[PDB]
Amino acid sequence: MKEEEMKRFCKAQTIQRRLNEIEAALRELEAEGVKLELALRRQSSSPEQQKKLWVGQLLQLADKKNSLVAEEAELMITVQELNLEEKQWQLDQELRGYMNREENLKTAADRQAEDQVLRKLVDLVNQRDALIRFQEERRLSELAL
Amino acid sequence: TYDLLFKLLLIGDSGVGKTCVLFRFSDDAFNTTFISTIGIDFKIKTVELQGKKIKLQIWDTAGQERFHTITTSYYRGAMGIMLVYDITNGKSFENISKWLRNIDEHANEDVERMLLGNKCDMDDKRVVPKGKGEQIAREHGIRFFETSAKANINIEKAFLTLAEDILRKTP
Ligand SMILES: Nc1nc2c(ncn2[C@@H]2O[C@H](COP(=O)(O)OP(=O)(O)NP(=O)(O)O)[C@@H](O)[C@H]2O)c(=O)[nH]1
Ligand SMILES: [Mg+2]
Repeated sequence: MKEEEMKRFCKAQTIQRRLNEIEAALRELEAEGVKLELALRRQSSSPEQQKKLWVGQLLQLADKKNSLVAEEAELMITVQELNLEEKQWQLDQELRGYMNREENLKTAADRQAEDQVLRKLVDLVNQRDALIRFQEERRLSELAL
Repeated sequence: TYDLLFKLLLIGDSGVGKTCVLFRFSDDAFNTTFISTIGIDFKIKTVELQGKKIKLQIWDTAGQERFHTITTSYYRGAMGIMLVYDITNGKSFENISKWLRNIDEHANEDVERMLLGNKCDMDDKRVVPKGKGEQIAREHGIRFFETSAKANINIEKAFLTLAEDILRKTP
């Protein structure tokens, strides 16, 4: 399946598009928040009804921001996962090239190159694994109140 | 967004269907072309068991002997290990004894072990009777399923049964 090269690329473009939308939305949200908190302090005097409508609007903004920021955090890890998966796929293809050649025809430099690519491949799997462990330690961390 | 992370590991001779067994579990598809696993790999699959979202990190080893020292460094982290042979390949099953010895040597003492006889869709070409599998599992006191990645027989059941054994001792 070279289907998976194309699927990985499309998923990466899709996530980048969503990341661009979240960045714009957080920018808007922070400006709206700044505006309403200036209103509440400057109009230290206006109807309590309109004040509680402004605090209500800052509480809905607060929840929308938390949602956006948490979605953004998940997507940023997925971007790095797809980036590692693509590098792993590149070494897999190179190493598969070396391995499908007759051993009679391999110089000493060829065999050393083949070994080096194998060690880089294994290290990329270990890098993907470190990302799993980063998520696990954040899960343990976020449970702490 | 998930409750628990479980580390699983598939081992067994090259060609028994380890990568296919995983691809059926994680993508409900089957590929007939043999692409031999180079060194080591893993996939992620999240499942729901007893109201818990469990994140499965399933390590897939190369069965070829040149990759042996690479694969042995991943035994110690495993919480469950599927030992896979091919019901049409006699030597794959006689090698189950050796794979069990590798677990004795490199894996945590309390690892959950499960025996899978894959390719159970090729009854016409069976060499290993289901009862030999049953008997060796009984001798080691471990679970045994006959599986098929091609026909989707007992794949989900094997993985979720092993995950439930890990979960049942989690507290
Ligand atoms: N009929 C049948 N063929 C299967 C089944 N599972 C796998 N195969 C076939 O058997 C071959 C080996 O599959 P594969 O998953 O790569 O085996 P493996 O254990 O990962 N080999 P390796 O350790 O070298 O990576 C493939 O051609 C695959 O299509 C099955 O349930 N039924
Ligand atoms: Mg494989």
